[PDB]
Amino acid sequence: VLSPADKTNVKAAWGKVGAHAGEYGAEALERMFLSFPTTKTYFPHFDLSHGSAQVKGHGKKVADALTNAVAHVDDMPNALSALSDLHAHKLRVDPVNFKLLSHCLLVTLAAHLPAEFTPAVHASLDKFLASVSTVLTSKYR
Amino acid sequence: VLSPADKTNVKAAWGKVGAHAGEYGAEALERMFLSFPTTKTYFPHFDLSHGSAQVKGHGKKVADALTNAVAHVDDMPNALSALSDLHAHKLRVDPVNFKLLSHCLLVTLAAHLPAEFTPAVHASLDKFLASVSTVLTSKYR
Amino acid sequence: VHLTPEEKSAVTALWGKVNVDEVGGEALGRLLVVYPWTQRFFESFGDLSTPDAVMGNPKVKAHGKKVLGAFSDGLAHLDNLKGTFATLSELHCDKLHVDPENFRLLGNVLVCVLAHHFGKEFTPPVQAAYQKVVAGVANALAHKYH
Amino acid sequence: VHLTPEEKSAVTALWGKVNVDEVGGEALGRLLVVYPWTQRFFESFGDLSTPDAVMGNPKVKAHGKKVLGAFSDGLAHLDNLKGTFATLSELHCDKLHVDPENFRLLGNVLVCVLAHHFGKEFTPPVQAAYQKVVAGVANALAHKYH
Ligand code: HEM
Ligand code: HEM
Ligand code: HNI
Ligand code: HNI
Repeated sequence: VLSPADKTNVKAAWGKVGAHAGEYGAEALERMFLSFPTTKTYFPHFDLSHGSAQVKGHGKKVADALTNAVAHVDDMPNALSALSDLHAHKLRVDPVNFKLLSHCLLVTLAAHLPAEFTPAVHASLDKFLASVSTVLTSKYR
Repeated sequence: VLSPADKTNVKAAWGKVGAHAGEYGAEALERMFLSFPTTKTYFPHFDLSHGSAQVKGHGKKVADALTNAVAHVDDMPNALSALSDLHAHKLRVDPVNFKLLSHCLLVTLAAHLPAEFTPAVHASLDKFLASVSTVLTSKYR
Repeated sequence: VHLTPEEKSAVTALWGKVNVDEVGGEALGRLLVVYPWTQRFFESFGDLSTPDAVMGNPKVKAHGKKVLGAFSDGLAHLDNLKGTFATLSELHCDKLHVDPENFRLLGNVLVCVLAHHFGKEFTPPVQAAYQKVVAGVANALAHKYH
Repeated sequence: VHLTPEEKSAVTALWGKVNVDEVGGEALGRLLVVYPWTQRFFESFGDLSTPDAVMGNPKVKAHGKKVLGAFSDGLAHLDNLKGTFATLSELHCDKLHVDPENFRLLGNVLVCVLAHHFGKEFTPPVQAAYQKVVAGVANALAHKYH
């Protein structure tokens, strides 16, 4: 996929995430709706407000999706297909929203895991999302 | 990225390029340098006045390269290894420029190949050079 | 971000040959094909499921007519693109929600279309020029943000 | 500038508790590790082959110190960002030729830097405040391109 040093750290970043992963994912989502309102017109059917459980389960979905995307790293396009097909095709999502969510994810990870937020994991983590971002983007049509 | 069809299309577009890739690649450079000048610095030792020498030669440089990558579609990170190191560590080329040259390269194909440059090839072609650009700037350290 | 005479004259000249009934369609149609996601602001254009379907969409082909009219007129007011695109900026921004990035994209697509129609006439100096217009225009069109 | 007072008060607020001696080197240093190409503008500075390398450096930190000031300066002047960064907009564009896209990246690294320093205190709404800000600055820092 990318630098074993990159998989080293990315493995170790979600190594302290654990059971929180569901919650971290939803914060990112929440962070993404508040700082970039436009992203809200992709979920015009959710209570996009605070505490909504919809965001909660949803964040879990994205987090697992990611954990899952961490596992099948060297073949993400493969293990993320049903998604490539869902955001690219079903929902048509502008990639600028992927860069936005990825950024909100680093902020959440930064706010909760200071000791693990080393510039090196920051670079490693950010690339991983650049990629995951692409796969859910390397199939539109 | 670039679905199978895209693989198919890229080759269609290539086919008709043949040994032409020397003027074409050179014309992209030529064009890029003119439309967006900042880009001139990566070449401060280059004479890039219309028709110029170094420009034409370097033109072959970039061309041969894309044939290697196209004929090497599935093997892109490795088949293109030599380059990554050069453009990332040594050159440290701001990724925006791979967006600038890629565009010009495209202007050129469409100006010399009116029947090949269709909306399907186009998309497949841009995705190509995007995928080549990613693998050209991912290695940085 | 400013235009000289040599340019002003070159850009006007070549545009004189632009069939305002075919470029938009091409430019807009290519956007939808090249950058799929742009298709989301056009789901009420029925089908745009394949390159062809999009390229042969009287809706698609229609809209690009007014999109290029938009350019053609803004090309008359090179010194106040900010005024000329004022009302369209609010629309695409506050109303449509088009990320300003797709504005840089629609312009490079256009430039790609001019090269595909005028081949060799769309010479580098010619492109250097048109590039500044699409630049100011995309910029002008992203004003109600910033 | 278009920030509710609630956000305006929230910003300066958090802003006050910032270690103006460390944050900028933190930001700018991170900019280089995360987005390497950006190093091509600081060759004058030295060892930047490894993270700790890049991070340790006193120039990188010395500089971020100057950068942050420009930020503080910006925060203190939300209704005049364009003016506040004028010579910078020239220095970075005309003279240096920094692609304006790196303004936004630094802006978001700064946000990660703050988040890292205030943990849970850097709440989703506060972040929202700051994004309007860092966008406001990257955007006026690239004006001499407009
Ligand atoms: C389609 C994307 C590109 C490809 C396939 C490509 C390919 C190549 C190749 C094969 C070489 C020469 C390697 C050697 O024999 O030493 C080269 C050199 C170089 N490239 Fe690119 N390139 C691309 C985009 C760019 C961009 C966007 C820039 C910056 C604006 C750039 C700047 C340079 C420079 C400065 C050199 C070294 C010239 C010299 O001093 O010999 N390239 N490139
Ligand atoms: C929008 C956020 C940014 C702000 C507020 C900012 C601000 C500044 C300021 C205040 C200076 C002081 C120059 C002087 O008078 O000595 C400076 C210098 C400089 N900046 Fe930035 N900057 C930003 C982004 C960037 C980016 C993204 C880059 C590229 C990686 C960059 C590269 C440079 C360089 C190369 C210098 C001159 C260093 C030298 O003295 O040799 N800046 N910047
Ligand atoms: C704002 C745009 C947007 C972005 C940038 C984005 C980015 C991402 C990323 C980035 C790495 C990941 C891993 C991801 C993962 C997922 N998304 Ni995303 N999604 C987005 C908008 C959606 C929407 C909309 C849904 C379905 C909402 C609904 O109606 O239930 C969704 C649903 C999902 C699901 C649930 C699928 C299912 O129903 O089984 C997963 C998993 N996603 N999304
Ligand atoms: C993919 C996103 C997108 C982009 C990049 C884009 C880029 C551009 C550009 C070049 C930067 C120009 C000059 C332009 C001009 C126009 N657009 Ni755009 N438009 C886009 C999506 C739309 C949509 C959607 C409409 C219908 C708007 C409405 O509410 O009627 C539209 C409508 C218009 C109209 C007609 C408005 C009306 O009838 O009141 C003009 C003129 N435009 N658009």
